[PDB]
Amino acid sequence: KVKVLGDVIEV
Amino acid sequence: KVKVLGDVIEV
Amino acid sequence: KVKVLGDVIEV
Amino acid sequence: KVKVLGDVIEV
Amino acid sequence: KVKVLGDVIEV
Amino acid sequence: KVKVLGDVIEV
Repeated sequence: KVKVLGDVIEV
Repeated sequence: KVKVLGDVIEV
Repeated sequence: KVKVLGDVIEV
Repeated sequence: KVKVLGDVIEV
Repeated sequence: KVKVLGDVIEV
Repeated sequence: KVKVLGDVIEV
């Protein structure tokens, strides 16, 4: 299954 | 730790 | 259209 | 409620 | 490369 | 600014 994994970042 | 988990959807 | 929908989680 | 909304991009 | 870019929103 | 950066993965 395709999923999204990521991070909360400051830009 | 804070992370992001989600899905790819069609809208 | 393809979009991403997800959640902020604690791991 | 906090949620994540985003896009699939090419980089 | 495919990546995800998005926002933290209130719903 | 807070943003989300992530990856499309297979699980």
